[PDB]
Amino acid sequence: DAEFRHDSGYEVHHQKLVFFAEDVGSNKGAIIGLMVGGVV
Ligand SMILES: OC[C@H]1O[C@@H](Oc2cc(/C=C/c3ccc(O)cc3)c3c(c2)O[C@H](c2ccc(O)cc2)[C@H]3c2cc(O)cc(O)c2)[C@H](O)[C@@H](O)[C@@H]1O
Ligand SMILES: OC[C@H]1O[C@@H](Oc2cc(/C=C/c3ccc(O)cc3)c3c(c2)O[C@H](c2ccc(O)cc2)[C@H]3c2cc(O)cc(O)c2)[C@H](O)[C@@H](O)[C@@H]1O
Repeated sequence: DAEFRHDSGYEVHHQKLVFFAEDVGSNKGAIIGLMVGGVV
């Protein structure tokens, strides 16, 4: 039988940064990049 205890780890109440608890990432799809030299 394992005894679970929490005493020392991470103790930070006010964060000095914009703390967004969400996965930030825009769905773009198509990106610009025209490269046609000799044989493409
Ligand atoms: O030290 C770098 C800057 O730290 C900032 O505080 C910080 C120091 C550290 C953590 C310090 C840590 C230290 C030793 C160690 O063995 C382990 C972790 C972390 C901070 C801020 O926010 C992170 C945070 C807090 C709450 C969450 O729910 C999630 C993340 C935390 C964090 C944790 C982590 O697992 C990995 C990280 O890269 C960051 C200060 O405000 C700045 O002044 C300082 O320049
Ligand atoms: O998939 C990640 C691994 O593969 C490779 O990257 C990649 C980075 C990114 C895209 C990066 C992106 C970045 C910024 C941004 O604003 C927008 C899009 C994407 C990859 C691979 O394949 C996706 C792909 C390619 C052709 C298709 O016909 C369909 C999908 C593409 C993709 C597009 C998308 O609209 C949404 C996605 O989640 C992924 C790299 O080797 C590494 O990043 C990594 O190993």
